[PDB]
Amino acid sequence: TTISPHDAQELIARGAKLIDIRDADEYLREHIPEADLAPLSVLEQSGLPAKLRHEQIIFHCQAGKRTSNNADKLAAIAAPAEIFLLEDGIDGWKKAGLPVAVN
Repeated sequence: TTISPHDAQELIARGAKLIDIRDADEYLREHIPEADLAPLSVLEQSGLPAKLRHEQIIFHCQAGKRTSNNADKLAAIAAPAEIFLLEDGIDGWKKAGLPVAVN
């Protein structure tokens, strides 16, 4: 399931984890302040660490592509949580007028 930036905000206000699956260089250039960084490649190797587990987990990437194309991997990595993909990624978050942190 995809989730709008505004609906994601409401879930984050109730403790949902927002996980940025991009690389550190991308994150450092521009990220969502509420997000926790966990690059997809690291998640594929060693799994989701316990500190990033929650009843609700929202993954995001740049523009929706990496989340859409790895939906089955992400579904397993965060199981058995309720899992969402941020619609249009951080680009979507920006377009909705929600805050980002730029280097």
